[PDB]
Amino acid sequence: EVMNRETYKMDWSYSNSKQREIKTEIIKTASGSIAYCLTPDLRSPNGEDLPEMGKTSDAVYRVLLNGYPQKGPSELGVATTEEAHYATQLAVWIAANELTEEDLVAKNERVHNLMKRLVEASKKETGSQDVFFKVNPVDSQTATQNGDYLETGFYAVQTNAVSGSYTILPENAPKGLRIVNENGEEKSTLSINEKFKILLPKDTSSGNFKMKVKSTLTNLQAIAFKGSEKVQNTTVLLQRNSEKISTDLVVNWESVGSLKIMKLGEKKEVLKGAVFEVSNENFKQNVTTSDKGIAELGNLPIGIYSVKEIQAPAGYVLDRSVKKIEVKTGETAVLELKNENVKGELEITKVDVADGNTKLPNAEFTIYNEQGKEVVKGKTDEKGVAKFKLPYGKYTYKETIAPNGYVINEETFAFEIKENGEIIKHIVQDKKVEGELEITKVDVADGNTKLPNAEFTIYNEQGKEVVKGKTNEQGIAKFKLPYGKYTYKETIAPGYVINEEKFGFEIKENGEIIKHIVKNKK
Ligand SMILES: [Zn+2]
Ligand SMILES: [Zn+2]
Ligand SMILES: [Zn+2]
Ligand SMILES: [Zn+2]
Repeated sequence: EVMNRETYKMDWSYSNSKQREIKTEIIKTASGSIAYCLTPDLRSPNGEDLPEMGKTSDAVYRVLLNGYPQKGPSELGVATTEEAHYATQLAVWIAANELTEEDLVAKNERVHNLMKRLVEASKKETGSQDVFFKVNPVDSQTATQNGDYLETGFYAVQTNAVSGSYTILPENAPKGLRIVNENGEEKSTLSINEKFKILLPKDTSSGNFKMKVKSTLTNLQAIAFKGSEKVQNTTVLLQRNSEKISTDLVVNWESVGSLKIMKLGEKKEVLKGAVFEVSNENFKQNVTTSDKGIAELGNLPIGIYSVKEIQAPAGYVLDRSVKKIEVKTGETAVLELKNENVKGELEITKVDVADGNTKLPNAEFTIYNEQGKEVVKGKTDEKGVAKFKLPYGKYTYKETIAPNGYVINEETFAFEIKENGEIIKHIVQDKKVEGELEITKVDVADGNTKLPNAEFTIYNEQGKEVVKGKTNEQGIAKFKLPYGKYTYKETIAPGYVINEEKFGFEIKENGEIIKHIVKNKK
């Protein structure tokens, strides 16, 4: 920059060593800003292009931050711009080790007061031209749930810059990432005085990513310019931009939920012992249901899980159909399942022991459970069948009313409903009531005298003939007949007249022998 000069009147300080008044001028650049001189021994420039050589010391820098024209005369504690300027130049020379305080003799106490203040500030304050840049916090951060999002805390840019901005550059980050400031405003490029926070949708699988903070900072700096060495070096306080980038900042998170399986029967009741296979890619586990019908799994990575019954409870139907359920971040997905009771049937067919093809109706069977309580009764139909729909478990049954004309069956049978829809078919046999008629034929005069050749004929309740038989020897004629009411009469005489009385009898007990005596005449 080309530099330009302007003189003024002042109560100059005197140097005892140099034996002269210490003077200066106001030096101004082409743009208009005020430059200061770095030594009182060489003259200031007039209309010469001066090249940059670097920076002054931080001590000299601190004088310019605190002095004129950064601050005006009233703020600094002096009366005029000339007094403000002169005290600043003197403090610049003292901080640069070109003059010492004890060598100078002041002629203006306002000027002397300000010079002391600016020199004390160069020694005590800590402002520096080294550009400082840091992102807090420095350690890798973990995002935790807050309603709809997983979120970190706030990050902040610590710097000695006067102004600047920065941009967040995430590497391979998840979908739906948002970056916000403290007012909740969505931004990727922010001012250095703003803080930022990371949001991720809660439904994001566990993971991590790296990000970088890139910034453009503006620092004040006391730039030095190189005189010809017959002409002084100068300084100008200027704003200078500077690019900075952080090291990789890591963000990580963990996304899990739970699954609760509730097991029910046909009516809303708790069910123990149901075993389910909970699975997906990366996971498999068989869980069994508890006292309260509940099976639970925690810490499941979020996503779709398959649920499949592998083993049913005691006396319940197995259902191998697959169920699909989503585990979401922070939440317990509930799966409520009903189960069907195992049901089957007993089919009793009632027949005659002598003939398997003869079916017997109206025979009653009673059914008992494991403990022996009566569960149900039922009679055989027109084809000798009795049907009983029953639930799971072990049972017994007995004949409790015999069919008409049969001896009751005394045995106890057993069966079990194991499998669903099973039909157990049983055959029960029955002994028919059969008996004998024995007619001893004697003469009406002589008792204990035989009569062969006497034929008797036996008729049923309706009156139709059944059997004929002559008297064998000793007057005896045997006839084996089934249950029922009958009548009988003499057909053929043994040289005797026929006894034409119509006798009657009933066979009603098995193995029974009915002994009758008929007598003949002439
Ligand atoms: Zn200060
Ligand atoms: Zn003084
Ligand atoms: Zn640490
Ligand atoms: Zn009863």
